[PDB]
Amino acid sequence: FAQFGDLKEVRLARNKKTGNSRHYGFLEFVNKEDAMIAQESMNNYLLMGHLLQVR
Amino acid sequence: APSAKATAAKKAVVKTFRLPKTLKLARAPKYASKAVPHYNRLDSYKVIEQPITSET
Repeated sequence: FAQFGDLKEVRLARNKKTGNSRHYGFLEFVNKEDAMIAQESMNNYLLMGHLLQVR
Repeated sequence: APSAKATAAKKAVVKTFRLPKTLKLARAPKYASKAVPHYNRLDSYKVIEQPITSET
């Protein structure tokens, strides 16, 4: 996501017991326009195993 | 501002004439039209038809 622009904060939801991730997370951009552009460009971008979902 | 870096990332995600001297093949027929060659039309003997014996 840094390719689109500067990223302020990024966090991932991981299980409390095991270190593996929950396959979902959140991140924030320094600009709302960049964030919405990234969401539009990755709204239904296909990825290995499953299509990525961003809102 | 649109953060032109984001625009570039979005673009990357989305994305006198004359008859040219062409090669010409030379004739190579599978067969000769008159394979049997013709003999000399005008040989040395046929060049001279008859002697002239005029007194002049």
